[PDB]
Amino acid sequence: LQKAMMQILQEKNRYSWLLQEQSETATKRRILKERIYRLTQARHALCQFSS
Amino acid sequence: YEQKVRPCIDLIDSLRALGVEQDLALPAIAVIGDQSSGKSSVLEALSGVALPRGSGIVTRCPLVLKLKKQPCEAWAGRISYRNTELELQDPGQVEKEIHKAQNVMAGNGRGISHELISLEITSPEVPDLTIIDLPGITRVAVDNQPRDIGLQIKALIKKYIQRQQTINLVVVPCNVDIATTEALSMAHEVDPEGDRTIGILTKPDLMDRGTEKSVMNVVRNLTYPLKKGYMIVKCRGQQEITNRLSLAEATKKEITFFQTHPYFRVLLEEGSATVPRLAERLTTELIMHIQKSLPLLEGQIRESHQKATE
Repeated sequence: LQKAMMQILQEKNRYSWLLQEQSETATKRRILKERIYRLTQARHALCQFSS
Repeated sequence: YEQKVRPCIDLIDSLRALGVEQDLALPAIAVIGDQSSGKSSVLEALSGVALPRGSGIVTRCPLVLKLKKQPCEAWAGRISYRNTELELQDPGQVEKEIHKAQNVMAGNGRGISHELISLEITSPEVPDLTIIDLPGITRVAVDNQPRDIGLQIKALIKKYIQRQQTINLVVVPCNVDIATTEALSMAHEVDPEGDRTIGILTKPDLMDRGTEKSVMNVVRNLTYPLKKGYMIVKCRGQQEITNRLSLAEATKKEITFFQTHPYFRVLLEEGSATVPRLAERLTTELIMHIQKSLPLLEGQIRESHQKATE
């Protein structure tokens, strides 16, 4: 099986179809990136207030 | 046979109005190309009237071109997204109205908007089929925007084209490389075989020199990855579009041009046949995508009852 999955890699045109977009998880990945970033720099600003 | 395949199409049309536009793997003919490639000019030769060439104008929002064929005298109408059914009366009045629609739907020109418009023509002279015109990939900044508008178009397109029963119709100027062309890269991500991708040729009126002729020889023997091959659409003179001379005359003026020059005669007959069949080819593909999809359509709907009811 292991050796067989390395056979898949040999084509160089299939990369974008093998990766095919869901695409609403991907649509949400940008929003979550922000929201956790925003909660970080919120936790940071507050951390400095009490310190 | 001819009669009974009509209301099978009219089911999908019924679905796309009444039912959910999201998720569902709905049969659908999708047009891909860049703003100034003239992907609008194909549908104008295809139906007679559609959105003006003007100063660089293409659609800024998904434009549903419903074509219906019946014996009595022609009519036009468009359904607005605000729940308004508009009678334009004769199909000569169509260009004036649609240009207004686009301009409104996109926020007074902003370049992107994903709100549908649904246009219908019923006439005796049009093939009866439904094509969906996605916004054409602009290569320059739309108005003063903080965008990036062409990226936003790509994102709209990828969502439509990725579904199974979506037919991918790609529009390539004959002297430009197909392989190079952004539309075919985009459709290669959702179709690497060339199975539901169709290539339609435009602008045969700028081939002057033999560099052009060498590209024509190459698409003849088809080294590009298309398995449904290629079709040649005559893109219609500045007088014809301006005065609106009939599609029964245009059938004669399109067919005449290709037959008389032998090189075009050759490209045409190799690609399909001497009498163009694009509409009857699209109708064939449409109906073959529909009648394999009836158990799968029955099952998505049935499933989404249970997901949203929980």
